[PDB]
Amino acid sequence: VHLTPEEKSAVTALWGKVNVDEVGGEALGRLLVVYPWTQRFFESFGDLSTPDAVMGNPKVKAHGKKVLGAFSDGLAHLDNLKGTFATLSELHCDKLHVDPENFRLLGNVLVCVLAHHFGKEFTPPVQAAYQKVVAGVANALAHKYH
Amino acid sequence: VHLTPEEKSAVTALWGKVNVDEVGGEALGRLLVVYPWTQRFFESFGDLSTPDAVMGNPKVKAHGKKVLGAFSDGLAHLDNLKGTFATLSELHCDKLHVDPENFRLLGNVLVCVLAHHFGKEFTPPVQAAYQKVVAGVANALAHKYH
Amino acid sequence: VHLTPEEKSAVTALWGKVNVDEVGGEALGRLLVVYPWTQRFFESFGDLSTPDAVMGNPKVKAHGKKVLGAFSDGLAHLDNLKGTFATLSELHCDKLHVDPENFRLLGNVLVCVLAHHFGKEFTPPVQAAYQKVVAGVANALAHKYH
Amino acid sequence: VHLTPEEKSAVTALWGKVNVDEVGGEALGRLLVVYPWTQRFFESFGDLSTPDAVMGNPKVKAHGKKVLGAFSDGLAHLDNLKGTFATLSELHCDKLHVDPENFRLLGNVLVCVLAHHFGKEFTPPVQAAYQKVVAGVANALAHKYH
Ligand code: HEM
Ligand code: HEM
Ligand code: HEM
Ligand code: HEM
Repeated sequence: VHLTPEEKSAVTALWGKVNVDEVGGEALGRLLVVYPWTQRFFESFGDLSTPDAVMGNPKVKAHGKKVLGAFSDGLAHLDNLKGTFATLSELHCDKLHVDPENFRLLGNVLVCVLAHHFGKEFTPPVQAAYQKVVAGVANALAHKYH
Repeated sequence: VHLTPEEKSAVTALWGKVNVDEVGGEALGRLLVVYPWTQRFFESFGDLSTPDAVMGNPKVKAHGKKVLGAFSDGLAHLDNLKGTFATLSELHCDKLHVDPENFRLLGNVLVCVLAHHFGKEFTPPVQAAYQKVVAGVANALAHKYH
Repeated sequence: VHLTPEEKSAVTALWGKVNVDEVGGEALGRLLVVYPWTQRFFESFGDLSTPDAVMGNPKVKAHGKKVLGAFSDGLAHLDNLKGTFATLSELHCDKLHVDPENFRLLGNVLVCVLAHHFGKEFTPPVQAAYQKVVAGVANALAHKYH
Repeated sequence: VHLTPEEKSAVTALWGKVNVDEVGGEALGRLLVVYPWTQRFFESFGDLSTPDAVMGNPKVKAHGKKVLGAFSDGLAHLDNLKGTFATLSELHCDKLHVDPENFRLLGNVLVCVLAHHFGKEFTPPVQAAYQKVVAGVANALAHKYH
């Protein structure tokens, strides 16, 4: 990732309004609903049979806050994502076997959640800057596969 | 596309509140801003060199309006997308040579614009439904390549 | 898939020189080795910790044969793949949750295997004909998702 | 990109046995033939209308050697593809506007040509290693986009 001071400032500014506790659960639950093959990594979380089953699932919600916490930390360390995600990359690639494409899907779901939450404040250059970050994060997490 | 009537209905209902015109200009503009290589197809439209340049371009607005109108048409003819887009596919594949991936990015930008616009009424199952449609359209447009 | 009769014939003739035994197993094994996340689907098959383990795995070799088997049968119905594969589609989408992307990676390995196997006979237009087919098979298998 | 001691040596050895004239013209022609939309970047080259047109075209064979030429450096600097490819990245992203997906397609064609060009020395581990290289090169050329 290479953001201009203006992109970075825009990015960190909007992120500060984010209720991660909330956005985390919405992003992960929407991933499971929209791209249903992703449910396979979470088959032990219980009932993932209906959109309601997914969205209010306590394990889904709890996990999404975790994922989002890691994301916030990538945002503060844009200069060393590879470093920052070093151990998470070994976990996902080596142990979990998460397809790199799935990281791209969650990135896109997150963008859509931000749009949904911020409406108007989520401008084209803000979306463009967010796309660069999510691609950057996806890249750092699939690191162990490169 | 496989839409449950519950899905067909939720889709239909919401498209009914869309401002095609506007959403069209928004979605097209955001594509060019977010996925800058797509500007190559619209070099003849004027200045696209700044996000402000892009969003301001009346050729971009007009065109996105044309794009969405075709979209509205695929929505009404969900069981005949290949036939409905017959003519558009030849144009895009044979003359313009639009990469199939680009149809997919536009579908993505369009889902984000509807989120951005509908906020709260843009629920997971609606998102899931729109996601199926957008994929169906992209597939129908790239058909000449298949 | 729209193949010219010249394309259909080139497809048919090369296929007729293929040992599905040897190819199915080689392709399935190369998949697991080159795109390691795919192994997640085959944990019940035994050890896949090494390439050698992968390529040597009899359930792999044997699963491969079955996969090419099915393939060979869409070939006879390039006319209707969605219908040929309709039932394997429910299985993979509904029961197995195989990412659409995985189908495309297998299509890629299959193509590389043919190239590797029929060097100079695998000409540009023959390649072009096989890409349309593997892409057609992948879309047919991912259809329940659409 | 990270290669095993072994993977590295196996990569470098096979490369010094490569006829870049041949591989370069074949990789580039195959790309144009297999994914026809790519023909839009080479409008300047003349007749690309047919596989024979394409494969016959010396502007094609000539650029293919240039492309592969650059690919060769990359290889001597696997530790810094990002740095090695920095200025080509600026040309491709800022000037030519080549979609990042196109770099991936060329990468794939390229691995197909190597398989075709070495049959049997192109083992599963060799493939895996070239796949990691090709992927790293594609990412290093799309670098100016993120
Ligand atoms: C933005 C990208 C992502 C980030 C930052 C992220 C972050 C995390 C974190 C912080 C953990 C917990 C590690 C621990 O156990 O402390 C985790 C675990 C996990 N993640 Fe990821 N994740 C991402 C994307 C994904 C995707 C796309 C999937 C699959 C579709 C996935 C599947 C999992 C699973 C299955 C676990 C382990 C769950 C468990 O321990 O029961 N993650 N992730
Ligand atoms: C996926 C949904 C899309 C729809 C429904 C759509 C629809 C249309 C329509 C209705 C036209 C006007 C036809 C005419 O010339 O009479 C058109 C033209 C065009 N479209 Fe598409 N389009 C889509 C995607 C794309 C994408 C993703 C791109 C490129 C990045 C693209 C590039 C163009 C160009 C360059 C033109 C012609 C402009 C000119 O007049 O020079 N389209 N499209
Ligand atoms: C695109 C070409 C493919 C074809 C034609 C195909 C076809 C088949 C067939 C014929 C079976 C046996 C079904 C039965 O027992 O009735 C099967 C099972 C299976 N396939 Fe697919 N397949 C393809 C790709 C894939 C991919 C890419 C993956 C995963 C990476 C995959 C994962 C599986 C699994 C996990 C099973 C069940 C194996 C078991 O019994 O443990 N397949 N497939
Ligand atoms: C392996 C990935 C690639 C490498 C290493 C590469 C390398 C190069 C090099 C070395 C040049 C010549 C620069 C100069 O002397 O000015 C060039 C130019 C060019 N490349 Fe790339 N390239 C790659 C992929 C692609 C792809 C996939 C496309 C499009 C589909 C593309 C389109 C072009 C075009 C249009 C030019 C300008 C040729 C002209 O003078 O008309 N390249 N590339």
